[PDB]
Amino acid sequence: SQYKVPLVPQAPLPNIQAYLQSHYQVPKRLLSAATVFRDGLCVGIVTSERAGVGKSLYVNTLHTKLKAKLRDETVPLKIIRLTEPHLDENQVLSALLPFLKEKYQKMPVIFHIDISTSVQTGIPIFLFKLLILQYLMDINGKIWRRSPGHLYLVEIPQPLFKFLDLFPKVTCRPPKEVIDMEPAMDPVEFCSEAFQRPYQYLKRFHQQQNLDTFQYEKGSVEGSPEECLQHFLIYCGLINPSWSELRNFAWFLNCQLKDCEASIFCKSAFTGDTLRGFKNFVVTFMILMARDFATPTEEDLAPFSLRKRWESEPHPYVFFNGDHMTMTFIGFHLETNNNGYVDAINPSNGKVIKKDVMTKELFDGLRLQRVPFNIDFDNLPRYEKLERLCLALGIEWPIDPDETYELTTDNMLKILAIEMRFRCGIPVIIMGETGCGKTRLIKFLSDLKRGSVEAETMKLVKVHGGTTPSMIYSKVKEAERTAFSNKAQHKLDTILFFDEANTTEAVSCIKEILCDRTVDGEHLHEDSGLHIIAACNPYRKHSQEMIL
Amino acid sequence: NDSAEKLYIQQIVQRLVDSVSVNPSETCVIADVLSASQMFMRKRENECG
Ligand SMILES: Nc1ncnc2c1ncn2[C@@H]1O[C@H](COP(=O)(O)OP(=O)(O)OP(=O)(O)O)[C@@H](O)[C@H]1O
Ligand SMILES: Nc1ncnc2c1ncn2[C@@H]1O[C@H](COP(=O)(O)OP(=O)(O)O)[C@@H](O)[C@H]1O
Ligand SMILES: [Mg+2]
Repeated sequence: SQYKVPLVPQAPLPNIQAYLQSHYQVPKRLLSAATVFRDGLCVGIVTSERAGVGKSLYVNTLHTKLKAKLRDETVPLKIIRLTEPHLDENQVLSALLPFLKEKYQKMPVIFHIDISTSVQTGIPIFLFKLLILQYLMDINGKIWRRSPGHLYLVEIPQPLFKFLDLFPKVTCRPPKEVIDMEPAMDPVEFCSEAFQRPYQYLKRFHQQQNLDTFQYEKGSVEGSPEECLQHFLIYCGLINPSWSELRNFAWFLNCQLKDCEASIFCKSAFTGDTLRGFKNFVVTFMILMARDFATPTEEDLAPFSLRKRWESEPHPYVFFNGDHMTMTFIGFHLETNNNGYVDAINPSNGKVIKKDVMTKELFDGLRLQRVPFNIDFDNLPRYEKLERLCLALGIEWPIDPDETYELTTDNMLKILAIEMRFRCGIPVIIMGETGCGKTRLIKFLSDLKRGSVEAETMKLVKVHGGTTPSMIYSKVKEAERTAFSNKAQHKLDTILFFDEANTTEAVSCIKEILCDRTVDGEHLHEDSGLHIIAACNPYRKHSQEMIL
Repeated sequence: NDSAEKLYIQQIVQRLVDSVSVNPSETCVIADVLSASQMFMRKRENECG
């Protein structure tokens, strides 16, 4: 204490930032990975206030920018998912050890450190060790050196607000926050059909035109990223979306409009010449349908415990049969309105939502065409409702897998919602208590899907209080192997199930499995055939008398 | 919502007692006393877990 300096030296923030930015400059004629970054900076940190905004897609676009320049690229993209609290340097050290000790990978390689949200007390020491001090050291082992010529990118979600401003930082924002001050599309996604075809129909739906003229000329129509963003923001319902929901909406609309185009209903309207006005009701009901699916919304349990909606809420479900050429209607009823139209209601009460949808000549056409409209599933037998399901799910020649499972209307709304959620591309996560039947529900779905084959389809993965991540990647990898085997030999798709998948610190790795389709940095195969379904316990406090 | 709870408890007791010769009628007694215990659990300010 007697050798104390009562001065506390300090420097301004722009001086430190200019110092680090000037000493991170990779020079010319070095053939580095930094030539695609901000004029050779070689270290970046991408952050945001909220998640789902496009950090990893920015990293991927920088990676493909480095693919484009410097031909015969063959560049690796090393991904190290840091996922545990009380952060360990030996994990990222052992992940980086077998990489740059071969001296044929001294070609420029983009490195991409991914720091998750559950790493509470180990961040600035690791950041200052890697980015400033340029070393990772083991006490009994080797020493890593950060090299001027390998580009590094360290994610962080948002104390740290003061600390993360030192490094050369590139920030990213939701589409609401880049439409007022600044394109915003990923240009390879706008050229993709999944964002083109729903735009191709919503462009003609916004200002009123008849959809009797055929679309999808397989090329991009003359549009802009900003006006497409304007359409997808005004047609989503929620007022502050991330980039996840807006992409979810677009893939959902792609899947339902592909199911509409796969039917002969447009061909029947062409050959009958009095069926039109149908597709306006189609796209309007799919806006309602997508508002039903992908639009949600104690002071520290407020983002968790506050459930905005439950199953005690009307979910009007519509589905298009693939092989067979009719439709179905589950969850809502149609009754005559006094203004000359037909409104939609939910059973057991009176609700007058979604007025003024469509006209009478379409009802004349579908009454002529004999579609199953306005049927209440309280008084149907077992074979009729299983036939309705096998028409709905596309299953041919149904065999009843279990008559002990009593199928109520909630137990078929959940079936339909779950199967289309893993059909179109949304991640499937279940918020439910212990007493609710989810394992039996997904077992019934898997047994109905496999029908009569004795192969293993449903694989339960139990997630307990001491589940390390390594067994989770091992189980997901062996689920991939049995998925390839099952689709190779039986043409059958499997279901991977995570039950009480909320207790571990590896819930970020659980998010890594299905939300982005990448395991341990390796991309999951979209053509493999695999559906990951996870379940979490709800967040609520005990009673105060219980604590007493 | 406990409308189907008496259905679920009766299905479990008829599936897991294996009552091929126990009683044709007392399985309803077992099912609704289990449902009465479940309703007494629900008609209380808290549960255990
Ligand atoms: N600017 C953008 N334009 C188009 N799509 C975008 C954009 N930004 C993100 N996306 C989409 O967002 C989805 C997921 O986003 P991404 O994985 O990049 O989020 P993130 O910021 O890494 O999330 P997290 O913090 O949760 O890990 C992808 O389907 C991607 O196409
Ligand atoms: N349709 C159904 N018919 C009969 N019982 C059901 C049905 N759905 C769920 N159950 C009941 O749910 C219980 C499952 O308990 P639990 O293990 O807590 O389920 P989960 O593993 O889904 O949380 C079983 O006793 C089963 O009888
Ligand atoms: Mg991330």
